[PDB]
Amino acid sequence: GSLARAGKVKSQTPKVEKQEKPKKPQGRAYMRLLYTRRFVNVTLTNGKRKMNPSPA
Amino acid sequence: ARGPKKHLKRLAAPSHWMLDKLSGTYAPRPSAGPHKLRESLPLVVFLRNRLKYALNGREVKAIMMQQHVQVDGKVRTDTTYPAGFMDVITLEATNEHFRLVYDVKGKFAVHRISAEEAAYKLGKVKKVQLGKKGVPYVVTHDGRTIRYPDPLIRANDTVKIDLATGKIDDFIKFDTGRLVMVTGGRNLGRVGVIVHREKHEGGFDLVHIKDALENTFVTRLSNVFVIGTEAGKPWVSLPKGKGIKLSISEERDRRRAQQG
Amino acid sequence: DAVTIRTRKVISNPLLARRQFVIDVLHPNRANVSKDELREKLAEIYKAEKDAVSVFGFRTQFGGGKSTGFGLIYQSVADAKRFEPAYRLVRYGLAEKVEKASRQQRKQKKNRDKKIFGTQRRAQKRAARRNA
Amino acid sequence: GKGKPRGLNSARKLRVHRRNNRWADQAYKARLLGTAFKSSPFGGSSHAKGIVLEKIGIESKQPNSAIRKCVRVQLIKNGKKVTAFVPNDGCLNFVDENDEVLLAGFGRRGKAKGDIPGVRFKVVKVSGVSLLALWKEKKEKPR
Amino acid sequence: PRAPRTYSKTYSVPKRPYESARLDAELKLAGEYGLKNKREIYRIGFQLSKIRRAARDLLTRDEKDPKRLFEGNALIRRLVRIGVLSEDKMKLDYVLALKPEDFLERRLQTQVFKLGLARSIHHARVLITQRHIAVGKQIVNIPSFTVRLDSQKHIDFAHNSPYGGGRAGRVKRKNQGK
RNA sequence: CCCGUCGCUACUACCGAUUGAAUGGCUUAGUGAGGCCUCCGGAUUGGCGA
RNA sequence: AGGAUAGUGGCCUACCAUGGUUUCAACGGGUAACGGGGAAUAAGGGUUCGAUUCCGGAGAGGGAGCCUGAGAAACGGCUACCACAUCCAAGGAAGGCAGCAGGCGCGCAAAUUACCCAAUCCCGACACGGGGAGGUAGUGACAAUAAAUAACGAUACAGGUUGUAAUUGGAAUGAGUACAAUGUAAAUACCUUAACGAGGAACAAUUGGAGGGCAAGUCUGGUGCCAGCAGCCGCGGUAAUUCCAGCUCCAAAAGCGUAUAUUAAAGUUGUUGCAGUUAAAAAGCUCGUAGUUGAACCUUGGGCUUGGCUGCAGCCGAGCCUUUUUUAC
Ligand SMILES: [Mg+2]
Ligand SMILES: [Mg+2]
Ligand SMILES: [Mg+2]
Ligand SMILES: [Mg+2]
Ligand SMILES: [Mg+2]
Ligand SMILES: [Mg+2]
Ligand SMILES: [Mg+2]
Ligand SMILES: [Mg+2]
Ligand SMILES: [Mg+2]
Ligand SMILES: [Mg+2]
Ligand SMILES: [Mg+2]
Ligand SMILES: [Mg+2]
Ligand SMILES: [Mg+2]
Ligand SMILES: [Mg+2]
Ligand SMILES: [Mg+2]
Ligand SMILES: [Mg+2]
Ligand SMILES: [Mg+2]
Ligand SMILES: [Mg+2]
Ligand SMILES: [Mg+2]
Ligand SMILES: [Mg+2]
Ligand SMILES: [Mg+2]
Ligand SMILES: [Mg+2]
Ligand SMILES: [Mg+2]
Ligand SMILES: [Mg+2]
Ligand SMILES: [Mg+2]
Ligand SMILES: [Mg+2]
Ligand SMILES: [Mg+2]
Ligand SMILES: [Mg+2]
Ligand SMILES: [Mg+2]
Ligand SMILES: [Mg+2]
Ligand SMILES: [Mg+2]
Ligand SMILES: [Mg+2]
Ligand SMILES: [Mg+2]
Ligand SMILES: [Mg+2]
Ligand SMILES: [Mg+2]
Ligand SMILES: [Mg+2]
Repeated sequence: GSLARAGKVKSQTPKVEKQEKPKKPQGRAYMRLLYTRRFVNVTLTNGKRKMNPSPA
Repeated sequence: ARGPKKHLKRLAAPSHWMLDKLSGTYAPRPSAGPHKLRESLPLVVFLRNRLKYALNGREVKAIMMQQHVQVDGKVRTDTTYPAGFMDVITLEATNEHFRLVYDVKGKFAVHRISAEEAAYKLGKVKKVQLGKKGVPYVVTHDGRTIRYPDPLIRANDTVKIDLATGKIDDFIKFDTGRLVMVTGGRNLGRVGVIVHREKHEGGFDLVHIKDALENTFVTRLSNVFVIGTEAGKPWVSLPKGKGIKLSISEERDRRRAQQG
Repeated sequence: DAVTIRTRKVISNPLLARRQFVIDVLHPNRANVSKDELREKLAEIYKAEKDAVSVFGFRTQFGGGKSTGFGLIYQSVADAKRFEPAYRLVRYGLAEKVEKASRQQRKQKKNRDKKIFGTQRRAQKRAARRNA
Repeated sequence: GKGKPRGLNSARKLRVHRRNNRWADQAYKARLLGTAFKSSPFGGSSHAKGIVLEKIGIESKQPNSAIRKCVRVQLIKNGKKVTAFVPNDGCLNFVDENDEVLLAGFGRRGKAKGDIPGVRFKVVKVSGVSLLALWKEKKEKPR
Repeated sequence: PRAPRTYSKTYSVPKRPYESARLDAELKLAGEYGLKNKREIYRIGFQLSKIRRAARDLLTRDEKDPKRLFEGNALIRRLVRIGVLSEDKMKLDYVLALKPEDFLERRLQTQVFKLGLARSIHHARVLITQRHIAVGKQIVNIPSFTVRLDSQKHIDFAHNSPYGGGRAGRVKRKNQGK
């Protein structure tokens, strides 16, 4: 087979820079953040609990 | 391989020396001497690990090169001299006399004795036989050779060595009812009286010993050392504990009561 | 600031002509106490000569305020100079650090000297004769 | 009686029967025959270096349709020639003729992986630089 | 050479990495006790698993067995001493009934928070790590320090700590000194 | 649904004239260093010996 | 019977017999085989590993022969041959890192040509000398332990007396740097500790993933059976939950992934504990030696006294009276 198309999609993928965002806490602070986010202010939609709801 | 070993790895040293693992690669190799390597206690171990008079091997050599240490009434300057069972160590500068007797835990106790008792020692007769010119002699457990012994003395008997003249004061025949300390095996250090000697021609004779607390154990005759003519009458001072073995639960109870 | 010295496990050791003990130093508001100052304090406490006092092996506990080491007090300065290690006498100023070449140089000189039989003067005189 | 001896003195028969029958287990047979030592291209090693001979495109098997971009590598340790897959989008451009590549298996332990036919190795490093580092532009190829 | 020095692992990971019931239980327990990571839960589970294994081994022996009496009493005594086992449950059957929260109750971080020295469990951990807390007259900066019963009453601020009568810290000295 | 010749490509192993080739161990026979023992020998060197 | 040996012995010699081992596996071959203490994994039974901190053996390039000595068939001793290899004035001479460090080579694969006898011990004529044995530091993400990367208030909001989401404060601390003291043979580091040392506290945590197995998107852009992914099942042919990316989320975290081996999962090696009508597998059928395995049967019951331990019973031990050869376990 022809080898001329190697890296075609990655080469032609439009470059997008990573948006600058505040650092996330590390260690115990991060475990605390997940704990509150999942057991303190529960955001369940009456029995429907999703970690990563896509925007819709 | 081509000759005698001169080193002793720390892990391969006798466990009753109670040496620590991480202090070094080697352990004091006992010199040739009256007692076997596995059943001896080098003076470096006694003066540094037991008495803690010396802080290191340089210091134990400094102590002994000043002529302080005597074993069996004779000055020894060999830091790895193999002191053994019933041996008397004298440090007259500190005015201390020790005898190497096993405690019930299997180790050589730091057993201080009076000066009057430090003037003699006991030896188990290993063999009695005739020397040159038809002169009988006795070989004790510490390699001593005493000529012209009492003609009643036989093997497994105990003789009392004057330790200053090397002569025999008196002896104890090996027989039922004699006070005994065990010098080998898992019953090492226990003290009791002979109950019954069970003979095995071509094999090992076994001795049944009853403790002062009426506990009975069996040990090899080669591990049997007569130390007294009867119960409660030892010919040497016994170490603390009197050779009475306590179970671990009894020891825990005793420590609880002793410490509150 | 109120340095307190306690000695425990004291053993009188006439075999080495000294008394030996473990030293506990309570030094609140103080990083630790230097060996020179501990030797001075021990000399005052036990009325011994300072040069007969040796301290070593100190370590500060976790959190500070206390250190533990080991101390020796000899019956005399002569006894201390007789039984003390050289490096400790150099620490205390009772001895001078011996000056020698490095271990590599000493070994190299020994192996060079192993190649000569007889005196060096004879060996070099013969070498001079050969090269002259 | 279940077809095997049960007597108290039949330990020899039981031990020999098990020994005869473990040869039907290919893992045991391959371990004792030493096929990796004798037959495996790597000689039993986890990785192996070699020199890239040529860059070759291999058609994937059905129902997939693609060109898996591999290389022909001659191993330094024994001179054997193997085909090694070059993972990720465009890492073939990182591999040139007469380069020294470190190879490793696909994780199927001697079998081909996926739709790639007859290829049992992958490129881990090229010219002493990790292919992942080159792909992520963490490092550059020494040239 | 020198004799080898012993070392051992103090935890063990689960066999199934992804399990919602265990992940949720672990996260809930870490959030309750302000733990840094899951390994601090694995450590508790590991040492409780071997306490249970020892008790089970003794429980298969007959009652009044010398070994069962000696080692069972020692294990019970140790757990009562560290406060994990209650004084009215010294039977070696309640040892099997022990739970990891019993051990996490006895950590220094938990006891610091429960003694009112900290606002939260996460304040407790930073107080311990920052050398403010002393047990007896000794500073302890290890959060996993298991507090003994005789040590329970002696948990307090270090005497040379800013919160315990020492001088002002770096920030305050820099602020009031300007 | 499906089988087998035949045709293309690639890989693996096999047979095969070449009394093919290379590497290592053991060994017959032949030759055989050197030490040791033995046999004389007797530079020289002490008063018969070395 | 002798010789030889430190000594036994076909160890060797002379003579004489014809013996010795073997399906209970001799002999031969292979071992990517030094043995063991041990190691990994483990419900139990097992499977796999052990060059390597201790013990035993063996070797010092390959063989062989010796000297000295109590002790060596020694190699940091010698002699000779073989293979390598150094200097040479060409006549000759000198070698042995599977010691420490270092180099080349080999390879997937492994560190300083550093300091010291202070400790552990050893050797010597020895209180004193020596020891790359050993110790110390260097390199070192082999493994292992502990354990930072933030904590707390007020406003503002949302919220059901308090959990957060933001912009506003004052505290706390060690990473690092350093007087100093300690440590140490001397240092380094640790431990202590003046002064300095945090708001984006830029003093900025990573490695893999988000279809299922398997925890976490049917978000947006790019490509369009290409590029690629994918352990396996599969994804990709114009709204791709799977590729390339951004965002978000998930898992473990100073660690995380990949390859290979191995163990569990594997009752897919099955003694415990598999299967054999049809899924793989009962020999075409009988005989038969080793092996394995083999019916029942020989002092039972009764009586009396007594010791101990569990709460009158029960459980063990006894001692008398009743006619009273070889193993295996
Ligand atoms: Mg050796
Ligand atoms: Mg005999
Ligand atoms: Mg049977
Ligand atoms: Mg003979
Ligand atoms: Mg014969
Ligand atoms: Mg065989
Ligand atoms: Mg081998
Ligand atoms: Mg292993
Ligand atoms: Mg092995
Ligand atoms: Mg092995
Ligand atoms: Mg081994
Ligand atoms: Mg080992
Ligand atoms: Mg060895
Ligand atoms: Mg040898
Ligand atoms: Mg070598
Ligand atoms: Mg050679
Ligand atoms: Mg040698
Ligand atoms: Mg040799
Ligand atoms: Mg050498
Ligand atoms: Mg080397
Ligand atoms: Mg080597
Ligand atoms: Mg950081
Ligand atoms: Mg991915
Ligand atoms: Mg899911
Ligand atoms: Mg899209
Ligand atoms: Mg699209
Ligand atoms: Mg994505
Ligand atoms: Mg991967
Ligand atoms: Mg398995
Ligand atoms: Mg089956
Ligand atoms: Mg069929
Ligand atoms: Mg069938
Ligand atoms: Mg049939
Ligand atoms: Mg039949
Ligand atoms: Mg039978
Ligand atoms: Mg029968």
